[PDB]
Amino acid sequence: SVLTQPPSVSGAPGQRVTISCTGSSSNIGAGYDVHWYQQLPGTAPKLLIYGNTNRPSGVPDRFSGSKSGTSASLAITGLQAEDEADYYCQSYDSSLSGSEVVFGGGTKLTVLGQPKAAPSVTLFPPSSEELQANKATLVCLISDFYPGAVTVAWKADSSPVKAGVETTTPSKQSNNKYAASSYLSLTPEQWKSHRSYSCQVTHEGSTVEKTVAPT
Amino acid sequence: TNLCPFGEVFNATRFASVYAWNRKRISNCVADYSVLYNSASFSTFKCYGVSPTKLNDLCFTNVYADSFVIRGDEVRQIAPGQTGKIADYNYKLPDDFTGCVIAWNSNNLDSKVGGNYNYLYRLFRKSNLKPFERDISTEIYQAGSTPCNGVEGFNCYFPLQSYGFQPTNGVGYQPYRVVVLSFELLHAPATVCGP
Amino acid sequence: QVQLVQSGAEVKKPGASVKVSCKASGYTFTNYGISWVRQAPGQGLEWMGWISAYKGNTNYAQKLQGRVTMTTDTSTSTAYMELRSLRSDDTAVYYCARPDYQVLGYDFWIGYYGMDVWGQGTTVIVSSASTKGPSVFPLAPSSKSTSGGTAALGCLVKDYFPEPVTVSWNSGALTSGVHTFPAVLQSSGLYSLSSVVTVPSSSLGTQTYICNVNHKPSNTKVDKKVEPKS
Amino acid sequence: QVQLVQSGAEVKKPGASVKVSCKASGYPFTSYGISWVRQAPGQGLEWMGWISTYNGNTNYAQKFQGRVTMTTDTSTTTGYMELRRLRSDDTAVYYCARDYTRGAWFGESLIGGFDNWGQGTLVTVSSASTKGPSVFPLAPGTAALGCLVKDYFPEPVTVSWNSGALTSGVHTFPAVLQSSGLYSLSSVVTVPSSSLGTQTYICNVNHKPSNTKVDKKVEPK
Amino acid sequence: EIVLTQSPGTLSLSPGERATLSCRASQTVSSTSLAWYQQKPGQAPRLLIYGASSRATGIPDRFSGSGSGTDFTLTISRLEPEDFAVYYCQQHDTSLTFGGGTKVEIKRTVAAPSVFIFPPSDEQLKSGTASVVCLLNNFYPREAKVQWKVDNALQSGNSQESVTEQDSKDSTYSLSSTLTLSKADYEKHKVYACEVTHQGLSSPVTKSFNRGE
Ligand SMILES: *[C@@H]1O[C@H](CO)[C@@H](O[C@@H]2O[C@H](CO)[C@@H](O)[C@H](O)[C@H]2NC(C)=O)[C@H](O)[C@H]1NC(C)=O
Ligand SMILES: [Cl-]
Ligand SMILES: [Cl-]
Ligand SMILES: [Cl-]
Repeated sequence: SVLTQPPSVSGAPGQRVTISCTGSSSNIGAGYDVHWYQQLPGTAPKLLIYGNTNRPSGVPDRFSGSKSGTSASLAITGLQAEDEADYYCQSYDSSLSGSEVVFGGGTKLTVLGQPKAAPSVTLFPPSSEELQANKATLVCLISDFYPGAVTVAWKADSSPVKAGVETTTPSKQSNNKYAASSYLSLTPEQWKSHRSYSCQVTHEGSTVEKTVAPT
Repeated sequence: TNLCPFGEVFNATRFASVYAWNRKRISNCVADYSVLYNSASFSTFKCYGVSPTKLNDLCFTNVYADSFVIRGDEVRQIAPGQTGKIADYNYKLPDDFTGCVIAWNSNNLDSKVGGNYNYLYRLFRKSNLKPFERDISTEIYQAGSTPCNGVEGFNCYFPLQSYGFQPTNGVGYQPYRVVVLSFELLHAPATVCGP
Repeated sequence: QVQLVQSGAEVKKPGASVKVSCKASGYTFTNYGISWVRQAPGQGLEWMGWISAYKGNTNYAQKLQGRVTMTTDTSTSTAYMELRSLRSDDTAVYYCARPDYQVLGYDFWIGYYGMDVWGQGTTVIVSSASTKGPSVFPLAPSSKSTSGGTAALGCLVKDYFPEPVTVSWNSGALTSGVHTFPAVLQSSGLYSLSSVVTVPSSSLGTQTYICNVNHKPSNTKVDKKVEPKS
Repeated sequence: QVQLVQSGAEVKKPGASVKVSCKASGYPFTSYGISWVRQAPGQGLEWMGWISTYNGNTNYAQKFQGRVTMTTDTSTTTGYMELRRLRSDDTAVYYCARDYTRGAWFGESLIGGFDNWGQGTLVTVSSASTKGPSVFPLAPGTAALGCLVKDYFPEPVTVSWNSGALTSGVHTFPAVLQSSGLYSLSSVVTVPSSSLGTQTYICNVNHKPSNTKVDKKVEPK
Repeated sequence: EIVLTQSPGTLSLSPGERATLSCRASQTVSSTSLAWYQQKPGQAPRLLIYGASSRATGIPDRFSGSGSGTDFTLTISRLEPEDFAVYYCQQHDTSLTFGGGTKVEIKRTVAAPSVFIFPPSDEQLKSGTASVVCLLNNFYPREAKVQWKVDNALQSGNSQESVTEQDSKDSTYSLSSTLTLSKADYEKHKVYACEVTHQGLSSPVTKSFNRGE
């Protein structure tokens, strides 16, 4: 994404939160407007703010936009449960390369409806049956966390590994806490050759690490 | 027998620098606007206070054709109520504008190998232009306190800048030829009518 | 009544092309343009390009270097997006949207304006299979150092398409401690999920544990015994 | 459709003037300038100048400045080119053309050229008086014979062989202008060697300007 | 002034072949201002191309213009018989000038001229002038050299020649040359010689007669 937003923000009902949108000399800094979109899970983006500060008919005045220099901000006052959504800033980038509509990476807003809960992490090594089929999957299962925002890092011994990592978006459990999973694909040779592999889950500034080794 | 010379305006070999935008007056002639509107040539034909499909049915006392080159992403500034280097310092339309803004990509004419730098715009000015004001002055711009006394130097700038139209530019940095038609209604006989 | 209705879900092989439609109603189609925006699963919005409806003038994202063609049919008020040489990272929901900008006449420069009307989206998945039954592997019971007396065991349900898969344990006899995780969509365009159950470690010698995987789309049923390994 | 029709051929003495007309039809006359181009026999195109049909503004090539006057009659949509103080090297076909190189109304450079050219007007400038030609024989596997059509003015002459019955092997050459100011032309035919003295060969010369017709029987000796 | 130089002077090609015509400017010419014209024999010029690359109303697709700066090109992709003609470029960037023109002529096999010399007629000699005529019949290509020799003395300044247009049947040229002398000068000399240089001959060919024989 060409514009930068925080991955997640949280506030209690009634509180005020801000979501930052930072651009550059070629988009926001070149005088191009910032628009904001609200995306509920499983729905098209909805226009929330247009021309930096304007609200469409249906959008309450609890939502306000601002733009200054190379950055913009969405402020939400008196947070309500229905404001829980992904928020995208959007602008226009004019350069010698081309003229493009550009977006921020999105901000997940949580309206805190329950106490914060650390993830429970279970890490499974490859099955002997999978290794026989000349494949190897490490399975990292992450449950009972709130808010529904985590980052997952994988380690081969003590060294990070980004190759062959597939991680789900957190989704609500029955108990309204969140679940996610991460899969590391290896060759049997990689699996057998290393001392261990670790799944590291970062939640609300805390880290849960689980490690498995060839038995 | 007496056709308005829109051909001469639209088919001119060279266009004016936007800071020194060219004005032509069209009077006492039959105008065919449909041939313009339906032209495959134009990527912008945006009007204010008049519907372009109604133009062949209307009479005006005069039509003014203002023409110049800007870059693609500045065509939006050629409209009522806009801000930016072009709207503020080069060519300003009034809020009550009655006319059409017509633009086409001129990369094939106004760009060349090693870039074309013949087209100028005003980069610096102490105050915004009034509607239909033209500033062709080349006085040194004082950005500081130390007197410039007619010479470029620290915080003392030549006020005009050249566009860099290289053929490989993105569309927003490619040259666009713009014709602004003003449809004038004076308390006088109409002279410029559709067929 | 102002709406954009997009064509249905597509599954395409790598190297193939897809043509998504976007039909406008409740407004004058040719008084606005159409912008295309896509969203990879769990990822952000990404603009692809716009078309001005009256003259059909287009502007495409540099990233889609001559792979994308946008057209309109004025007579059916329909916009089309064709994407060629599909690869895994083209897997996304594809949206058409209306930049909220009209003028008397026409104008190509529609990128500056907030998009007020959006289509419902079109899922495009790039996959070598448009239906495949899962390969089920046992996840042998494991106990952490902290909770030695409790064990987690499960089944890895690998490389199936499309959704959904159902997992039961011991033909529905075991429900307490069962957690079937939402599936990941791999870059291959195939799904994988895991089902785990937490049980007493003292049970692992005596109690049989079988996961019952049903994939109705492929009419595939797999029973996998999950045994302790040493 | 668009048509430019020019006035007929002119023969003038040195120091005289000529006024060529160019009648336009099939388009809006005052929307396009008129451009004038001349072509000397066997030479390239030479631009003479431009006139606006709208405001009567003119631009002439420096070579013709003070010697040429271009005008238009709007009511008859006709352009005129007057060239004065004529000399032998003004001998040329004079063309008018519908102009789209300079604007009739605003006089600025246009993306276009000269289209819908007139058929041209031949102007011949010469001291010479009308004179009929002298016809002399050109006496011969393959043999050649002909006749020399010498010391006539002005162009043209027609040559046929056996009243046009003989076309096979015939070449009538472009005339050359002698220093005398009179024209000279050759017409030849190739025939079987054996057909000499057994077949009759007559060249038929017509010079309409002098009302001169000559039939010359070409014999071998 | 802006001088337009066209090359080559002559293009020799066959129907169905591609013709590339060059127009070079002595200074930069705006591509808006470069035009191409066709002139068929005995006809007025016709606009083909304006603005360097735009084809005029009714001009076939096989004609295309390209180039910019000082280097312009007319391409005829597949020559029709009607395309064998002279082509002129034209600029109105600064004043208005034409190129010297390029002739597109029909290519055929090299053909040597058949050469004939004609003494002056007795009838002409009476009048006090002698015209000696040399015929070069049905040769290709057009390039040919006539040299007049009188008692082996090389003549200059006293001959004129002309060439026919390419023959519509056999695609050859023919050339006539007249040596003009007074009766007095003609009757001073014996040997009248026409010497012909042409690519169809392995060396120059001389046709001659002796005065009064
Ligand atoms: C500018 O010049 C062009 C080129 O001559 C004109 O285009 C012609 O336009 C007419 C009328 O629409 C068409 O019938 C022809 O087919 C076009 N000719 C060519 C060669 O393309 C155009 O009309 C001129 N512009 C104006 C406003 O008069
Ligand atoms: Cl903007
Ligand atoms: Cl326990
Ligand atoms: Cl000149």
